[PDB]
Amino acid sequence: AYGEGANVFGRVTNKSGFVPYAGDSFALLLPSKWNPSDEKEVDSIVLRYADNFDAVNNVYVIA
Amino acid sequence: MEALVYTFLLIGTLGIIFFSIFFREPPRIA
Amino acid sequence: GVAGVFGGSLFSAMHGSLVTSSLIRETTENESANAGYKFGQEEETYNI
Amino acid sequence: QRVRTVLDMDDPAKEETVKELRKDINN
Amino acid sequence: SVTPSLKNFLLSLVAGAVVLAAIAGAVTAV
Amino acid sequence: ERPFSDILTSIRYWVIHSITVPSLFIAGWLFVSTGLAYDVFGSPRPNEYFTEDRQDAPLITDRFNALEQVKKLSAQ
Amino acid sequence: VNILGLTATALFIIIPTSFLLILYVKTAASE
Amino acid sequence: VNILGLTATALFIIIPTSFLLILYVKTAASE
Amino acid sequence: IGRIPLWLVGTVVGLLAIGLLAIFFYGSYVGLGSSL
Amino acid sequence: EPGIVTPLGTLLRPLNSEAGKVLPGWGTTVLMAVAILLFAVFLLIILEIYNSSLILDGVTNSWESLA
Amino acid sequence: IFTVRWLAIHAIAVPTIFFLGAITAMQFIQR
Amino acid sequence: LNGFNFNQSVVDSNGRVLNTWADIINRANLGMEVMHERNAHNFPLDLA
Amino acid sequence: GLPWYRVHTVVINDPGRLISVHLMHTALVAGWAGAMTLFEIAVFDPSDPVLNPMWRQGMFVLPFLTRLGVTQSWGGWTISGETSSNPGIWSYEGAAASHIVLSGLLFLASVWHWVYWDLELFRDPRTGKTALDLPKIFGIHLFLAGLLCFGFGAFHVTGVFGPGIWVSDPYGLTGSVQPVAPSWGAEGFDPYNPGGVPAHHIAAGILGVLAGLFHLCVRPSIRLYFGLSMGSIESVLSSSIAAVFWAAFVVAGTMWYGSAATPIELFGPTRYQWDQGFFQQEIQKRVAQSTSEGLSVSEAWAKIPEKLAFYDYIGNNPAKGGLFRTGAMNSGDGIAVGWLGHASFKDQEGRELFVRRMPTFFETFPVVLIDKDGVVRADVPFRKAESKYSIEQVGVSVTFYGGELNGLTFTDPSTVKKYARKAQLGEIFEFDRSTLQSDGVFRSSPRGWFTFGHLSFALLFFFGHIWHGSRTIFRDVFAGIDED
Amino acid sequence: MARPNPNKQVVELNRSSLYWGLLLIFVLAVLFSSYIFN
Amino acid sequence: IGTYQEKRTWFDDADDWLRQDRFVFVGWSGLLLLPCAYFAVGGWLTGCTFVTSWYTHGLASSYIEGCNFLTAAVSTPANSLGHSLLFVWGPEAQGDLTRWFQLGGLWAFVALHGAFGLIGFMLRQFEIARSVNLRPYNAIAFSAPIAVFVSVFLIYPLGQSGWFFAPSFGVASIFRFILFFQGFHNWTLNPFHMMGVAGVLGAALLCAIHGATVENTLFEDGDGANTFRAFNPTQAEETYSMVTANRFWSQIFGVAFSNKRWLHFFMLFVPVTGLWMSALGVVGLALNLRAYDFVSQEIRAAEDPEFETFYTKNILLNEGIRAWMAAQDQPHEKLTLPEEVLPRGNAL
Ligand code: CLA
Ligand code: CLA
Ligand code: CLA
Ligand code: CLA
Ligand SMILES: C=Cc1c(C)c2cc3nc(c4c5[nH]c(cc6nc(cc1[nH]2)C(C)=C6CC)c(C)c5C(=O)[C@@H]4C(=O)OC)[C@@H](CCC(=O)OC/C=C(\C)CCC[C@H](C)CCC[C@H](C)CCCC(C)C)[C@@H]3C
Ligand SMILES: CC(C)=CCC/C(C)=C/CC/C(C)=C/CC/C(C)=C/CC/C(C)=C/CC/C(C)=C/CC/C(C)=C/CC/C(C)=C/CC/C(C)=C/CC1=CC(=O)C(C)=C(C)C1=O
Ligand SMILES: CC1=C(/C=C/C(C)=C/C=C/C(C)=C/C=C/C=C(C)/C=C/C=C(C)/C=C/C2=C(C)CCCC2(C)C)C(C)(C)CCC1
Ligand SMILES: CC1=C(/C=C/C(C)=C/C=C/C(C)=C/C=C/C=C(C)/C=C/C=C(C)/C=C/C2=C(C)CCCC2(C)C)C(C)(C)CCC1
Ligand SMILES: CC1=C(/C=C/C(C)=C\C=C\C(C)=C\C=C\C=C(C)\C=C\C=C(C)\C=C\C2=C(C)CCCC2(C)C)C(C)(C)CCC1
Ligand code: OEX
Ligand SMILES: [Cl-]
Ligand SMILES: [Cl-]
Ligand SMILES: [Fe+2]
Ligand code: NA
Repeated sequence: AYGEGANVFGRVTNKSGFVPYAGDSFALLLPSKWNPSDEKEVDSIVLRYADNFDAVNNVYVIA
Repeated sequence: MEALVYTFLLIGTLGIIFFSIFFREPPRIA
Repeated sequence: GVAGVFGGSLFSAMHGSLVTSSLIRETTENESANAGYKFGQEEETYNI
Repeated sequence: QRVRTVLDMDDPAKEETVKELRKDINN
Repeated sequence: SVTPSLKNFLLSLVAGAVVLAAIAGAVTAV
Repeated sequence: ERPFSDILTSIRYWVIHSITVPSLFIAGWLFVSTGLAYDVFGSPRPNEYFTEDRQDAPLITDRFNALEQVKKLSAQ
Repeated sequence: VNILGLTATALFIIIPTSFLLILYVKTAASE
Repeated sequence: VNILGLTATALFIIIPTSFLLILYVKTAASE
Repeated sequence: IGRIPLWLVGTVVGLLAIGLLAIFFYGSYVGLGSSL
Repeated sequence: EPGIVTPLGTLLRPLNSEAGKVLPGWGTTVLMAVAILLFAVFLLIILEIYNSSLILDGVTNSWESLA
Repeated sequence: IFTVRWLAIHAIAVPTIFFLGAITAMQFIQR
Repeated sequence: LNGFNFNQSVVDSNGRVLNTWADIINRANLGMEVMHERNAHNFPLDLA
Repeated sequence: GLPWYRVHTVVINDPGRLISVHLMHTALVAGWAGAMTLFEIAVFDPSDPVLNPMWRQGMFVLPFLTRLGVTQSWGGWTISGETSSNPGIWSYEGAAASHIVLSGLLFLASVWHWVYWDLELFRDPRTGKTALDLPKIFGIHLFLAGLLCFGFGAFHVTGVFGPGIWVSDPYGLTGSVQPVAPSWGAEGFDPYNPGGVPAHHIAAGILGVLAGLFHLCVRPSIRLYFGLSMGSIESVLSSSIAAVFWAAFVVAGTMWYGSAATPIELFGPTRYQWDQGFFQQEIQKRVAQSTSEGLSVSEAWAKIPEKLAFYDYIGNNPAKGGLFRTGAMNSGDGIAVGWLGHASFKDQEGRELFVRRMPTFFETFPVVLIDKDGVVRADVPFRKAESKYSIEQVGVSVTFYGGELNGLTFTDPSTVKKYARKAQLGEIFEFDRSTLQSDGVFRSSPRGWFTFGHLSFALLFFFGHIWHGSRTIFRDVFAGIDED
Repeated sequence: MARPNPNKQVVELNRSSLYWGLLLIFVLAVLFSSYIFN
Repeated sequence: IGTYQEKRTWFDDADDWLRQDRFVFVGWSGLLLLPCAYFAVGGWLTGCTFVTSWYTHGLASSYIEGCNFLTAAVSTPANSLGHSLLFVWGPEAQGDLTRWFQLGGLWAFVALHGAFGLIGFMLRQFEIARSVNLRPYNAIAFSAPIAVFVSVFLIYPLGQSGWFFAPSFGVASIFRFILFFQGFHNWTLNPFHMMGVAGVLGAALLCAIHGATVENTLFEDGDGANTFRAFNPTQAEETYSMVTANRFWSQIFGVAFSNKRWLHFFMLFVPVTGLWMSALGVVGLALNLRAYDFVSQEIRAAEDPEFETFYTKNILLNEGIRAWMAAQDQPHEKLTLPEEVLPRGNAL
């Protein structure tokens, strides 16, 4: 338990709806809202990200 | 065989409804 | 609407149990409590 | 023999196994 | 042996007696 | 008797409570603004839900080790 | 369950009907 | 005839016994 | 003993209640829990 | 009218002869309360054991206890 | 004073105002 | 006009969407959606 | 006149008629016990106590007959498996006939107590008006109840005079009725230890003797007598009803969660054994042991007894049936013929695929196959459209070890899918479905029906307790209030 | 008390209660028959 | 008491201090009712404001998170904990209130204290009816809400895998629980549930129709168009015309009440019987004894594609509910169902 103040009247941290992520020699702007998943759809996926309700909206790389 | 039973039960409930409407104990004012 | 039917059951049981809680003695333990009420009678049958 | 291969064998079948319910501090 | 589970349970029984004693204080102090 | 008509219309009541009502309001404001709510009630702060270790919903998956496991899984 | 259900339903009609009709005919017979 | 016979015997026990019990309870009510 | 009118007190507390509920409905569109 | 005089009834008459007679004041109600609260503690002990919110060294509280 | 009515109304009013200040405080917490 | 829509209402400072009880309702709602009139649909959005 | 819901109140102040109706109800209950033992023996099939066990037949009272020692039969069979050489007088049919005879005797006694209700025993001499010495009568009954409990716990279940109780292994393999020594330590409160039952009944019986003596001697106090209304028979009715639904919760939870007094060989497996993979643990542990010393997965699966694999089947859960799925489990899914063998599924490239076992809440569960590490690798897809997890492109082949099929491998996708759908339900079995004209849907255990009946009866008795305590506390205002 | 039973009681069932009993039993039949047949 | 001396004691002094007219009647039962009820209500209001659900369910259920009234809840603890009592001094929390809150102990707190507050309230009904010398039909009526509460929040989670499957105390969480009973249990088809529905809707009908009939068959006692000033507290005549009410409903509906006592006993009887039947059905569902299927109609629909009914549509919808809600509602099963195998119709 660490004692720190909360956030009020000091502007919002992130609003652009995107977040950077760094992996194995590749850098891209992931959807800030999308949840990562552990299902390797292909035997050669490094990172997989999918939308919270539907897995129709999914983004992943292959190596 | 089942539709016979369901139809009998339904018309039995309707018959008890009819008897309860038109064959109740008449209330008395006293 | 759900609050309405839940309150409908609430107040039906409430009012029925308050009227049944305050019934006036006319009958005995032999006779059902409804037998203390006479149809068309002028006096109120329970203690409001 | 080892308690780790049983854990990895029963992870895919049923996940409420009591051994998955005990002593998984380090898991 | 006195398992720490037993120890926490006995101190909880102590605490329940404390709460009952405080309730007695509330009923005797109007 | 004080049947709730001369006690909420009394300046004696209103002067003493012109400090306790908004002192309570300010204390409740500071309890949330200073993060004491986050500290005592276990709710994580809006920027501390996912750590570097896990990027999903935490799972307890134990009973007698639940205390130290939720310790290790939470944001310290 | 197509014959056992039939006899169960017939029993559950007739037996309480018999009981209540005992009590009603008894009651109405006392004027 | 193994369950149809059972329901036939069951109804033959119940309906006339119930009718007789109606009449006897009606009689014994009136003294 | 009644030196402030009860209706005036009730109107003021109703104003604070309505302002509080208006603040609560306003804060659902901003900050946390605001779908943005 | 006196009832039916019975040999076994007159045998069991004294066990049911003194109906409705009591001790004055409170009597053993304090010791009764001690019995209630000890039973409550014991019953909560076995409840927590079977709920395994109370751990004991010898109690497995699982099917392996049948071993 | 310090009546039963006093304690029973304070138990439901004092945390209520403290909590109302609490929700009003978080109602302006940004993200 | 429908009921309230509280899906993706809470997000964290880094924009991730936290599931919520309303989102569990939304999941059950999707299950109730796609299966109902399973053959009557030819197009994605169910405007009709 | 009297309303229909009040007729039995005619025996409130008449102790002779009260004893008469208690006797008649006792006669009905004992006659039911005998009649149901006879009915179950008539519908029982002891030809297969390993794959058609008694709890699969909807047998309700024979688990309670067997739990205490009655295991032999006049029919030339014993349910543990042996042949009944000398069953003696106390068989299943013996206990049934004894219950019928006792019911007849109690009916005769109820007739006598109905006619001879005016016993002078029921008259208080001081005033000549009828009464009961309810504290003293409670003391007598507590003395007898404690003596009976002590006798049952020190003599029957300990085996010095009686036969003991049904004790089994943790994993329910052999099982038998043996004497169990009492456990006086903290272990005696282990609810799965059979040693709790004699120690508990001995201690509770001794305390019953002590409390019965205290109640025979010590009279209640006046203000307690008026607080609890100890002179009213309805007060003791209400307090007894409270004790009764308390005991109903206790036996219902005991039956549901399992205990030493609810053996799985008599009452079926519990829900939590499937949920927590108890038998599954044992099966693959008995595989890993004895695979660790040679004799690879082709063999030693036949070393797994057919009892463990049968207990590892969702159709044996008591939380998988329905409220109107009436009857035996055999009438639901057929009679188990034999274990078809452990099906091991494997991919094309070399990884082993495990079928996700069916959780209890689901009536329909999708068929998926996942690897060791916890990644979904194959499935039986609902869409099958723009898909790359289906069996026909993943390349899943199924093999068998230690059952009806031994060593056989199938690669046809249709039979692979049907074996995966059966492995979804745990261990794969053949069921003779034609014997009982089985519909196909799962049933509940005698354990499950017992828990349902006792919990529903328990809530109904909670209301009965509240209503009767209400009548005792508010006896004077039953016809109405005092008007003044 | 005496040789005859002193607690001699008469039971009553008016036609209204007959109607409630008949509706109740027949409604239980209409409700539960689909499930008993299953 | 009762023409005896009976010298006074501390019990009698405490009893006389408790049983007296106050602003709020405390009584002996108030030794239980007041603290247990205050703690249950305050714990719910605390959990809906500060206590998180991020660790027990992976959801958000507090105002400090951003949830409003309809969405916040006090969440049931994790399925891993089973039916643990979640004592703050127990094994899971180990005395520590802070990580006790986030492990789900607040649900057990609110459930146990709410049960004991309900017991205290019914004991209060008994006590007050005794002190005013009135029949305890108000407590008999309150027997049904406690039956519902114990069967829903206690018997059902005890029957299932753990407290996780109990209803979390909160509006959207109750809605989740309700849609859960639809998808997994087919609780709509259950005869005991539909008896509860008939009881509650009939009780609402009785409430509304007794109110309207009474308010429309008044006696005059007038000289004023506000009828509410025609009522005095202590008199001995009926305020609305019973005979006119009976005539009206006899000619409108065919049957009408003619006994006030039986009318109000029916108004008491209908919701109590309905809620008791719902309680019994939930107890059946605690052991997964569902009225999910009709065997004859299911086998007919399996042996005929042309057989389609609303019941079969409901069965398909329930499969959709289960398969589309299991992955996000049950994190303990680790159900990573791919988008591939989920049931789905054409388009949509
Ligand atoms: C050991 C339990 C027990 C006992 C000895 C009694 C005894 C009594 N009860 Mg009571 N009661 C009980 C439990 C019990 N009750 C329970 C569990 C409930 C909740 C359902 C009630 C609710 C209740 C009410 C509301 C009333 C009584 C009343 C009475 C008195 C008269 C009963 C009567 O004439 O009805 C006669 C019954 C019939 C004519 C037919 C009933 C048929 C039933 C409903 C269905 C058939 C049951 C089946 C054949 C047997 C299985 C039951 C078993 C498994 C439990 C009597 C002294 C009455 C009273 O207060 O007296 C003034 C009354 O008003 N009881
Ligand atoms: C503690 C009570 C209890 C329990 C737990 C059981 C449990 C069981 N019994 Mg059993 N039984 C009992 C009492 C009990 N019985 C009594 C008192 C009798 C004598 C009448 C019987 C006579 C009996 C027979 C003859 C048989 C069983 C059988 C069975 C087994 C099959 C499941 C079943 O019952 O079907 C399902 C149960 C239901 C569908 C009950 C419906 C649930 C409620 C009560 C709804 C009814 C209420 C409503 C008003 C009814 C209206 C319906 C109407 C329209 C027809 C099961 C393990 C069968 C068996 O396996 O043979 C060995 C069998 O053939 N029992
Ligand atoms: C000498 C008489 C006698 C004997 C030897 C038996 C023997 C037997 N009966 Mg039986 N029975 C009897 C009389 C007898 N009965 C009578 C008179 C009735 C009518 C009420 C019945 C009704 C009956 C039924 C309905 C059933 C049996 C059954 C059985 C068989 C197994 C018992 C069992 O497993 O349940 C175990 C027994 C118990 C769990 C009793 C629990 C006792 C509770 C805990 C009492 C607690 C309250 C007490 C006041 C606590 C005191 C406090 C303490 C400190 C002192 C067994 C052969 C069962 C069977 O399998 O059918 C054949 C069956 O279902 N009997
Ligand atoms: C009407 C009063 C009342 C009641 C009925 C309850 C009831 C309950 N509380 Mg609670 N509580 C209360 C007041 C009450 N509380 C108050 C006023 C507070 C604020 C201080 C709390 C704060 C609180 C917390 C923080 C918690 C509870 C919890 C609980 C539950 C379990 C507690 C338990 O089993 O411990 C057992 C208590 C007893 C058995 C008391 C009996 C004591 C025996 C008779 C005496 C033995 C002690 C003695 C000293 C032994 C040594 C003697 C030696 C010399 C021989 C339970 C249902 C827990 C819970 O919510 O579960 C999740 C929990 O976490 N309560
Ligand atoms: C949603 C439905 C519902 C609610 C909210 C409700 C509420 C109430 N009914 C009461 C009474 C009654 N209920 C009755 C009949 C009925 N009541 C019904 C349905 C309800 N009754 C139904 C259907 C019936 C018909 C049978 C009767 C006959 C009475 C009364 O005598 C009484 C009254 O006079 O009404 C005014 C009061 C007792 C509360 C109290 O102080 O107890 C004290 C105990 C407390 C406060 C502890 C309980 C805490 C609970 C169990 C857990 C905590 C819950 C959180 C605080 C909130 C969670 C909310 C989320 C789930 C959304 C309260 C106003
Ligand atoms: C082809 C065919 C026939 C098709 C039909 C098929 C079909 C759809 C069948 C289904 C029908 C069927 C019966 C199903 C329902 C099954 C069901 C769920 C049953 C539940 C059964 C059950 C035991 C539940 C327990 C709960 C219970 C007690 C319910 C009772 C409900 C009930 C009777 C409520 C009262 C309803 C009602 C209309 C009351 C009006 C009363 C009334 C007229 C008061 C008015 C009135 C007010 C006054 O204030 C005064 C002063 C007077 C004077 C006065 O009058
Ligand atoms: C006389 C005599 C005799 C004979 C005897 C006998 C023969 C007996 C019997 C008997 C019997 C044989 C009985 C039986 C019975 C039964 C019963 C008693 C029952 C029941 C049940 C119930 C009660 C149920 C209910 C129900 C239903 C209906 C369904 C479900 C639900 C319920 C549960 C509710 C002798 C020679 C010995 C001796 C001399 C004398
Ligand atoms: C945790 C815990 C505890 C407890 C506590 C308590 C019991 C407290 C509390 C509390 C409380 C008690 C709180 C509260 C709150 C409240 C609130 C928050 C309110 C509200 C309301 C609103 C917001 C609204 C209003 C309105 C308006 C304004 C408009 C119209 C009307 C209405 C009403 C709607 C302790 C520590 C003991 C320990 C254990 C655990
Ligand atoms: C209900 C109630 C109450 C009350 C509450 C409240 C709080 C209320 C309010 C209110 C308010 C709050 C009011 C206000 C108002 C105002 C008005 C109504 C106005 C006006 C005017 C105008 C028309 C305007 C105009 C204009 C324009 C157009 C433009 C610019 C200029 C000017 C501004 C001039 C109480 C509690 C006491 C009691 C109970 C009941
Ligand atoms: O019908 Mn029954 O669900 Ca109302 O949205 Mn359009 O339509 Mn049909 O689709 Mn979507
Ligand atoms: Cl549809
Ligand atoms: Cl479309
Ligand atoms: Fe009224
Ligand atoms: Na479609």
